[PDB]
Amino acid sequence: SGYGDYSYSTDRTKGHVNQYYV
Amino acid sequence: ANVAGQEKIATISGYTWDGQPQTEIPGKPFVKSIGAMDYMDGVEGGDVVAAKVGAFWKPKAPKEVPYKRPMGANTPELPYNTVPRLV
Amino acid sequence: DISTFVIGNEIENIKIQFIKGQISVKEMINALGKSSVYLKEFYNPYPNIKVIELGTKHFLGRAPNNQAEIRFYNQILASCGLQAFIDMLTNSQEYAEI
Amino acid sequence: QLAPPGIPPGEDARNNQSLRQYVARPVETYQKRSFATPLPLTWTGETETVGAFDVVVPPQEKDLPVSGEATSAFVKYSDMVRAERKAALQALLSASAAGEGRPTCGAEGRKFVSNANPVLVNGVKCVEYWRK
Amino acid sequence: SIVTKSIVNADAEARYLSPGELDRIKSFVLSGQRRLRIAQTLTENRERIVKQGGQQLFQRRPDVVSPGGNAYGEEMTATCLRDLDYYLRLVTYGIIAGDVTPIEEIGLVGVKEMYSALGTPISGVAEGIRCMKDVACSLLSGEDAAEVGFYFDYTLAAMQ
Amino acid sequence: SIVTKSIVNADAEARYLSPGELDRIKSFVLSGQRRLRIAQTLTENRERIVKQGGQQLFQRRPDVVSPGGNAYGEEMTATCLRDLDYYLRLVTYGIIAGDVTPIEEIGLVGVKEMYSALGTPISGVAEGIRCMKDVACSLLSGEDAAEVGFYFDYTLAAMQ
Amino acid sequence: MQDAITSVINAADVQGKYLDANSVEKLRGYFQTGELRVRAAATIAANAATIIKEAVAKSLLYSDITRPGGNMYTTRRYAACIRDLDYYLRYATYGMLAGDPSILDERVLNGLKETYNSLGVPIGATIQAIQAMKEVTGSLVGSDAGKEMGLYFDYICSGLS
Amino acid sequence: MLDAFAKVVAQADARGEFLSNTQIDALSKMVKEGNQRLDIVNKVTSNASAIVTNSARALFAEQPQLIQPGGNAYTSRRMAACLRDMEIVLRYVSYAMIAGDSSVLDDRCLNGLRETYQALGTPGSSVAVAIQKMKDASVALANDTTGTPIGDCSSLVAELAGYFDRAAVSVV
Amino acid sequence: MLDAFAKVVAQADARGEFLSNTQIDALSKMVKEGNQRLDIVNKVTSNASAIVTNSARALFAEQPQLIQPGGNAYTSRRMAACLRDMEIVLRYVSYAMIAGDSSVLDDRCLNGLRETYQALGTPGSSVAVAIQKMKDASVALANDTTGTPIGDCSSLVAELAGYFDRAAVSVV
Amino acid sequence: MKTPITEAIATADNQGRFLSNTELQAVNGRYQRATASLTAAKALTGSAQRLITGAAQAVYNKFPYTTQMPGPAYASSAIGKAKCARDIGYYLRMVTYCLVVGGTGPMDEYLVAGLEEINRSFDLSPSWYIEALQYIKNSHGLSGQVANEANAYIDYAINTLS
Amino acid sequence: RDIYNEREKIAWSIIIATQGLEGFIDTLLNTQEYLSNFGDSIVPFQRRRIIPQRSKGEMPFNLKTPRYGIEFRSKLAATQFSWASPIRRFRPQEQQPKAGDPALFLNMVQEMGPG
Ligand SMILES: *CC[C@H]1/C(=C/c2[nH]c(/C=C3N=C(/C=C4\NC(=O)C(CC)=C4C)C(C)=C\3CCC(=O)O)c(CCC(=O)O)c2C)NC(=O)[C@@H]1C
Ligand SMILES: *[C@@H](C)[C@H]1/C(=C/C2=NC(=C\c3[nH]c(C[C@H]4NC(=O)C(C=C)=C4C)c(C)c3CCC(=O)O)/C(CCC(=O)O)=C2C)NC(=O)[C@@H]1C
Ligand SMILES: *[C@H](C)[C@H]1/C(=C/C2=NC(=C\c3[nH]c(C[C@H]4NC(=O)C(C=C)=C4C)c(C)c3CCC(=O)O)/C(CCC(=O)O)=C2C)NC(=O)[C@@H]1C
Ligand SMILES: *[C@H](C)[C@H]1/C(=C/C2=NC(=C\c3[nH]c(C[C@H]4NC(=O)C(C=C)=C4C)c(C)c3CCC(=O)O)/C(CCC(=O)O)=C2C)NC(=O)[C@@H]1C
Ligand SMILES: *[C@H](C)[C@H]1/C(=C/c2[nH]c(/C=C3N=C(/C=C4\NC(=O)C(CC)=C4C)C(C)=C\3CCC(=O)O)c(CCC(=O)O)c2C)NC(=O)[C@@H]1C
Ligand SMILES: *[C@H](C)[C@H]1/C(=C/c2[nH]c(/C=C3N=C(/C=C4\NC(=O)C(CC)=C4C)C(C)=C\3CCC(=O)O)c(CCC(=O)O)c2C)NC(=O)[C@@H]1C
Ligand SMILES: C=CC1=C(C)[C@@H](Cc2[nH]c(/C=C3N=C(/C=C4\NC(=O)[C@H](C)[C@H]4CC)C(C)=C\3CCC(=O)O)c(CCC(=O)O)c2C)NC1=O
Ligand SMILES: C=CC1=C(C)[C@@H](Cc2[nH]c(/C=C3N=C(/C=C4\NC(=O)[C@H](C)[C@H]4CC)C(C)=C\3CCC(=O)O)c(CCC(=O)O)c2C)NC1=O
Ligand SMILES: CCC1=C(C)/C(=C/C2=NC(=C\c3[nH]c(/C=C4\NC(=O)[C@H](C)[C@H]4CC)c(C)c3CCC(=O)O)/C(CCC(=O)O)=C2C)NC1=O
Ligand SMILES: CCC1=C(C)/C(=C/C2=NC(=C\c3[nH]c(/C=C4\NC(=O)[C@H](C)[C@H]4CC)c(C)c3CCC(=O)O)/C(CCC(=O)O)=C2C)NC1=O
Ligand SMILES: CCC1=C(C)/C(=C/C2=NC(=C\c3[nH]c(/C=C4\NC(=O)[C@H](C)[C@H]4CC)c(C)c3CCC(=O)O)/C(CCC(=O)O)=C2C)NC1=O
Repeated sequence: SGYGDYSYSTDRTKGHVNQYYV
Repeated sequence: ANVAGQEKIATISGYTWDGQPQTEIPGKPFVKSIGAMDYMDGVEGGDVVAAKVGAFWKPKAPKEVPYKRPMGANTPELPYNTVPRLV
Repeated sequence: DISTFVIGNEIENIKIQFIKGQISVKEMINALGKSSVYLKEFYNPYPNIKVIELGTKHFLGRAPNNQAEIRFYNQILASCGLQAFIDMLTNSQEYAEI
Repeated sequence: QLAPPGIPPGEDARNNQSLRQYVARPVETYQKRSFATPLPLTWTGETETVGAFDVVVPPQEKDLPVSGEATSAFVKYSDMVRAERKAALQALLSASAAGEGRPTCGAEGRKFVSNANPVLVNGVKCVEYWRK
Repeated sequence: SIVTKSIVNADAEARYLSPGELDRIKSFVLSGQRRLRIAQTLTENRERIVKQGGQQLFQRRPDVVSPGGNAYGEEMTATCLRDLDYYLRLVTYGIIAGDVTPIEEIGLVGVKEMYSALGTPISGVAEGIRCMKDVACSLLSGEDAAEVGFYFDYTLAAMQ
Repeated sequence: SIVTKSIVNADAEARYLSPGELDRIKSFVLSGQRRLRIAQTLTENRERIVKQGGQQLFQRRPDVVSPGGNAYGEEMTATCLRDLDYYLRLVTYGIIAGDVTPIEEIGLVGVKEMYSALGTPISGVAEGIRCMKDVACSLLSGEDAAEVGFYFDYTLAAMQ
Repeated sequence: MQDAITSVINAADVQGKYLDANSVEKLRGYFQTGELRVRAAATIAANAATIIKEAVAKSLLYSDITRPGGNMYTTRRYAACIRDLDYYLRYATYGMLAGDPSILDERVLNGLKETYNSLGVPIGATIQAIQAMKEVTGSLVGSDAGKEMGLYFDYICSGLS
Repeated sequence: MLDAFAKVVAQADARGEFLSNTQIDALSKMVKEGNQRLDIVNKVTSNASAIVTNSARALFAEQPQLIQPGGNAYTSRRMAACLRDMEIVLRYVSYAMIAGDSSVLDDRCLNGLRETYQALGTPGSSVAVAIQKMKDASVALANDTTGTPIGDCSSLVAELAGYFDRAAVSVV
Repeated sequence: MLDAFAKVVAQADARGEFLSNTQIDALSKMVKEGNQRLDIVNKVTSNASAIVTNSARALFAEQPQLIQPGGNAYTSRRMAACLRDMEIVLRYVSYAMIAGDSSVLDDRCLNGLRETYQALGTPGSSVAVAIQKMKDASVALANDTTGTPIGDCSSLVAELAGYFDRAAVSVV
Repeated sequence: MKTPITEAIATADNQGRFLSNTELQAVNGRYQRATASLTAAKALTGSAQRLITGAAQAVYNKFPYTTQMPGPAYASSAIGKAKCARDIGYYLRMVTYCLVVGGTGPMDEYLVAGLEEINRSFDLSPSWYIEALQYIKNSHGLSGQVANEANAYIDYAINTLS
Repeated sequence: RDIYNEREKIAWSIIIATQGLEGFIDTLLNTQEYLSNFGDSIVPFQRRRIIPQRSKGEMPFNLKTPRYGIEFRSKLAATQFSWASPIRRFRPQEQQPKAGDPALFLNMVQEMGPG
């Protein structure tokens, strides 16, 4: 696929849940 | 157009904040000022790090040989007692 | 538009060569589809069966016609590769008509 | 009728101008000037102003006590669902059933979900026309 | 809604709505001008009802605000009051729909499974709703306080 | 990666890797122990390369940190130096892959439309990459510095 | 796509009707507010790039979405994300001129919720970046024009959730 | 310029008739209101620099692009001219409250102000936001007792908000 | 009215920035030109009566209808007004030469002039012929040696010719 | 702006005259001083961030109530402290504009006109900014005629505030 | 008073171009229109702006002509969103909490406490 690739598993940000105190 | 003016490559005339064309003389749109930097040489891609435009390895020639020369068969044929573009 | 998936210098000479009027719209489109930008975008991530349906979509504006066409382009992509595929589309008689 | 605005009459400069250098005269009016701006009439009794005698303090939330029909319908509807409510309320209290299974929500989460409406599962019935 | 709860009963037996059921729906919609006013008295007294009802809860249940309790700290007591506003908002939904349908579908179905997952004592949440019921029922007249007193009573029995 | 880039060149022509392409992949893996030592020389010198490379940048481009520049403020200059760490990390990825493919797909594709959206001078980022190359190439010998010097050279031209 | 005028001609054409008093009311509503829309369409077109720069700064430039591992981390993923806000502002301006949300279903929302799920793009974050772009625009163009543009922002947000 | 007493005379003059007995009694209620009208104006002019500065400060918090470099209130001179506009509008709104008629407010303050801002390029939508902040800062200082006897001034602060709304609509 | 040095200051204040290091170095080339830019202004000021009169006389020889009765330059008052428009445009071109920026030229002289000659009936295509004749008389006099040291002034007479071309397309 | 070049055009324009030798000598004197002026503007720019963070600290040392008093006018918050250093950077930026232009014309137009009305309205104190400008006068580190040109425009700002 | 027509503007603008600004204001102050109205001891004013019985006026002259007009409005006009790098905000959703946030009930636990 490539080098910088997105996956749900390696995503530790609060981007899919809007906890805006972090 | 902001990158071009931020690196000082050129000034791109745009719009005001409500959509009207910018202009220096209010007759026509997108008229821009001139002077002392539009005729300065060696600053083509200035502020762009390591820009190589043209023959960068040698200073340009003086070019100061301006003289008049009859344009046999290339002289523009003008009207007499008048001026072009209708009235 | 290419601003989000190119570095900035892949198809810069094709653009300058076209704005000078040196190449036609048919040469600019053949030279644009057989570049490293198209190979990276519509040939690497997909199989050849999906590369056929995308090639007719971009260069002919239609899906593949019938099975005799799928097995004709599939044999070109097996033997010659991508750039021989683009030439068979742009140099076809269907392209020159429409 | 009259010459254009500003041109002293009879002393125009385009009088005998040749065609090859004639300049078309732009149109000018008296609308940008201040004397030609329409005023309020105010001699016909029409002042375009606003002040006292034009204010209104409307009560938005309470018009007035609700109509006798809405108040009579309220007491009537309350008398119809009263016995239906007192029984459905007793069912909740006396339904102190026991528990079975493994807790799947902390300590709760046993075989049955709390307060799940039983009419949804048992209100949709499988029917066969020409029963068989 | 009372209209929805009547359509599912008639659909259960595969029939049209009875005259007794069409009689309720007529008497209900005609009273809409007074149901909208009862729900507005509570919607403009939210802070007095939640601030007063939660103030009484922490006198009758001093263990939820002690060390080790669920609502210990200022941020957990604020989440305590957030839930008392969730349930007051649902009571105004039930007053306007004429039925406990909006309450049971939002915040009563699986309510014990929710708080057991958070550690919250269900007997302490029902104690905070009982204290909000007196503040709410004290703002209303004789029989408007009887209609509002039911949705608080159904929520209590469902929460135990 | 030199392996991946050589496969897409063959797959595009529908053939096997030629003996000249295979001969390049052979000496790529055999030189892996030396290339891993060049990437670790930069990995153990981040503090010197990013601090010195950033200090030299703010002396050749003082207006980006002066009041009114993009990197003005304590938190903004930190993000300025954060980006020089992003690009020093990608240069170690490329030394190990043998190709500019890790730098291109992370931090070069769409980089001009990105910085123009944040209002960041693209020529001020290329000046900070040229100043990191001066520190980094001084830590290496004659060879092993021409190797490191290329990945800094490509990031300059590709960024403009 | 159909605008407010074409929408009224098409609805009367499938019934066989001449334009009655009720269709003439909807046509008058658009012709009155038509001068208000050509004014906002020219002020949004001139501040297009700086509207998205300010709308991203208000919503998701100072979250951790750009942190390594999330979407819009790499340069390709950051540049592709402002290109969508670049899309939504330009298609909500086609809808405010036309007075009809018909162009958003045809050329924006067609298969978009499935495209974000396949790629992994947070849809709730896109809705709050659009809600910030609604606040930035409603102050630039005013209250009347800003309340019309906010009608087609909510249409993109409702069809995206 | 005409106040509320002179507008019922100017309208009765174009009919050519004396004022009626119910038109005198409606003006006797305005004399009776009187001192309560004088205490609306006394509270918005004794705090005139606090209405303007606190509402300007609340405007560049909400619309912070006006004080950015290049902005519409960016320089020392262009910021001081912005506080003149808030001080002029509050001056003529207070003139219309002591009169009871918004005649002086649109004869010599709102007369051509919408086309002044269009020739300059000033955003008239932001000037309307600034007037709306001076409005509720002025009606909050109008209904506080603080040195006035207790009573009902409810229809007087509704009229004061009407001149603030007239100025904010007439500017964009 | 702002010169070449104040033009780059006004462009940087709209971005709110300090001047870049290549912008200081390009302003140091203008200081180095300097003495030569002052030779061009000295050479078209010392001959300003003869730039105007020799190119006025050359204009009525090719366009004789301008001085025929009914023509625009026919009277004593209209002839003396043609000669002072040429002297005014030559005045603001030499102001723009010493400033390095056409901002004194198109705010004081060129703005509104096309619409003014149309209101008067003056043929703006013939004013442009008289400006282009003063251009050739100025650039032939800018590059003569005649008391100056020998050198390259080619990019300064390309800027002087650019101001004359700007004034000649702005009158029509 | 008020430059040495626009004050020469204006002297000739005010009487309807061509540029005489009186005005060519004034523009010539701008070109002799511009070598020291453009090296001072280059050096104030090159050390601008170190001079602004130092001069804000000099204000808090002399007037420590500005960091403790609650209220909008004071730097007793993180938002108030960023707006203080924004103002020091406004005063330093106008100085390097006056050095480039060659006269007290940029800061007359952008900063001086209307400055009393702002400090009276927003409760700002001109003694805060004098102390900030006396730091930069003593800490820019220049010497010679380079320092003479830099101090001539710093002292112009102290005279308008006082 | 107001300009009579746009030829009075043309006729007087050549005084500024040939005599400068100091000769234009000497010629204006020495007209008989000035000396009959204000003389040398009266400050000028907008003469006959409003008719005696009317309620509206004639748009006072400081509002009819501001500093600059439609020309110069395409170079002297400011902008919104100027690419200017201002002070940042860094955490915008913590200033405006959403509906289920218990930070809206945070200055209520101060009240309903042990007292
Ligand atoms: C914070 C306010 C907003 C703002 C204001 C702003 N206004 C101006 C300029 C003018 N305002 C007027 C208005 C009046 N003048 C009057 O004499 C009267 C009473 C009779 C009114 C109502 C006029 C005539 C001008 C221009 C004339 C002049 O200044 O000489 C300016 C300055 C514009 C400029 O560049 O000079 C500002 C900044 N601007 C904002 O951004 C705020 C939203
Ligand atoms: C509404 C704006 C206020 C409020 C106002 C009341 N004021 C009342 C009486 C009153 N006010 C004044 C002062 C007034 N007269 C002046 O000459 C001047 C300035 C030169 C001012 C400000 C006086 C002298 C009086 C006494 C005379 C009188 O009572 O008419 C008043 C009447 C009290 C009553 O009900 O009897 C009211 C209501 N009161 C409010 O609560 C709001 C805030
Ligand atoms: C003739 C029986 C017509 C007619 C024509 C009128 N023309 C008027 C003015 C005019 N005519 C011309 C063109 C003229 N000038 C030239 O140089 C040449 C060719 C070499 C020609 C034909 C011009 C340019 C003008 C306007 C300039 C001026 O005023 O001299 C005219 C007077 C118009 C007016 O004053 O409004 C008339 C009446 N007259 C007729 O009645 C029939 C139609
Ligand atoms: C260009 C259009 C000319 C030309 C110009 C040159 N002048 C050079 C040097 C120079 N100029 C001046 C006079 C300065 N002071 C004044 O008062 C005026 C205006 C009246 C001016 C321009 C001086 C005093 C000097 C000498 C000082 C010095 O050079 O340091 C010059 C450089 C000399 C060279 O390159 O050899 C040039 C080129 N020369 C030309 O041939 C064209 C026609
Ligand atoms: C001469 C080469 C051409 C020509 C000129 C002509 N001009 C006029 C009249 C005016 N010219 C002006 C010009 C200016 N006013 C300014 O303020 C400026 C700087 C911005 C300029 C360049 C003005 C104001 C007038 C009218 C006032 C006056 O009496 O001069 C005339 C006279 C027109 C008349 O008398 O009606 C003439 C003849 N006409 C030509 O034919 C030449 C091509
Ligand atoms: C720092 C030395 C001290 C300090 C500063 C402070 N200033 C303000 C507010 C303003 N400062 C200005 C000044 C200018 N604006 C300009 O455009 C220019 C020319 C380019 C100047 C000199 C203005 C207009 C304001 C008010 C508008 C605004 O908020 O930006 C504040 C904020 C005060 C408030 O919000 O009311 C502060 C804190 N104060 C200190 O305590 C420091 C000692
Ligand atoms: C339409 C009209 C027209 C003309 C009249 C000629 C005029 C003319 N002659 C030359 C160019 C020349 N002209 C001559 C002519 C002479 N030198 C002498 O010694 C003799 C006295 C004399 C002829 C007997 C020479 C020798 C050159 C070349 C000079 C050189 O290249 O150095 C040039 C320059 C162009 C070039 O170099 O190619 C021009 C314009 N050309 C035209 O287009
Ligand atoms: C013989 C005994 C006898 C009565 C006592 C009345 C009783 C009565 N009142 C109303 C009905 C009404 N009566 C009033 C009147 C008023 N509300 C006020 O605040 C004012 C004091 C007053 C007006 C002057 C109003 C407003 C209603 C309508 C109430 C509603 O909204 O339902 C109606 C319905 C329609 C009608 O007839 O008006 C009846 C039957 N009629 C009778 O035949
Ligand atoms: C790169 C990945 C890729 C693959 C693998 C691929 C396969 C592929 N195999 C095909 C057909 C076919 N494939 C076979 C294969 C077989 N017959 C047998 O008995 C065997 C069990 C089996 C071989 C092991 C046959 C016989 C056809 C022709 C079917 C027909 O003519 O009807 C076709 C239809 C076109 C054609 O007929 O040439 C495609 C597209 N395409 C791709 O892009
Ligand atoms: C791994 C590849 C990669 C890169 C390169 C990358 C860049 C990147 N740079 C950013 C910001 C930034 N970058 C700078 C940089 C600069 N300011 C200047 O004046 C200098 C010229 C320049 C130094 C290089 C600044 C100031 C910001 C903050 C902009 C803002 O917050 O407004 C941001 C937004 C916030 C952040 O996450 O930091 C990203 C995503 N992301 C990536 O994934
Ligand atoms: C005109 C109607 C229209 C829309 C809306 C549209 C959306 C769209 N968004 C895309 C990607 C993307 N969109 C985002 C967006 C985001 N990342 C975030 O963190 C935010 C939540 C969000 C920005 C608000 C990202 C990161 C990608 C790249 C995915 C990838 O490269 O893997 C792509 C893939 C195309 C490509 O990369 O060439 C499409 C087609 N296309 C259309 O034709």
